[PDB]
Amino acid sequence: DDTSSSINFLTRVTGIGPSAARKLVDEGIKTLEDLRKNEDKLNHHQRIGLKYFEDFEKRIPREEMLQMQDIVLNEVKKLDPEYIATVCGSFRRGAESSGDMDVLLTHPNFTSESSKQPKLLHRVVEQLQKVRFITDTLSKGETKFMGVCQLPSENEYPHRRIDIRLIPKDQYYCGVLYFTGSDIFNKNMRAHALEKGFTINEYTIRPLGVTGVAGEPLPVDSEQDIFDYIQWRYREPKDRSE
Repeated sequence: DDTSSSINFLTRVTGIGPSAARKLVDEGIKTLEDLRKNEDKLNHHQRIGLKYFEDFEKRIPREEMLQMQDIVLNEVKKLDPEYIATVCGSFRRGAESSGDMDVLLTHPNFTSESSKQPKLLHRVVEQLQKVRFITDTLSKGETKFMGVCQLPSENEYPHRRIDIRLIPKDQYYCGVLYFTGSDIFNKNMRAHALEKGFTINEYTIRPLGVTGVAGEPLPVDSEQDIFDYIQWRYREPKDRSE
């Protein structure tokens, strides 16, 4: 229906999922003039999404990502040069434009054994907000932050989505690799490993055993190591299309 048409639209709102879009249509909330008017029935996230509906439909150009990643790397370095920050996504692969920013972050103090340190992530969010790069928050957990940022003007940029994830240092590389993609690439490399007697997921790489259902993480200090384990020439992110 021209109304099903409505759920389609809604769901284009960050924060607004289906079940969630369904109901607002029962409340008779379809256009977003509807929504604007009715902030009271939306959560913080949905509201933020609504707030930058437009801006969020815009794609990010490399030049912008470049600058964005520098603010981010620069600032985290100031807090503690021992922090490792990596901007992933197609961007890392050379992409000419992007849809949002995905920052993977880590620290040697934080390992999968530790597993418990929000301040580690909060400290940086805070610093980014203080710099005024991060302008809003959608949601913010102990290990993941979803928000909005904006390059500063001097005279305007649209608001963009940014995500910061804090991963244990011991799973960081698998993670970066993983979030680096592409999808196919990932698929192709998992396939191979397997052929090599290993199973790789976004956090680990473990040797298989007989019967299959086997494991025990091998240490990884770099992306290179994963490729060594299955003995593949290392592929620079740029050669990661498939």
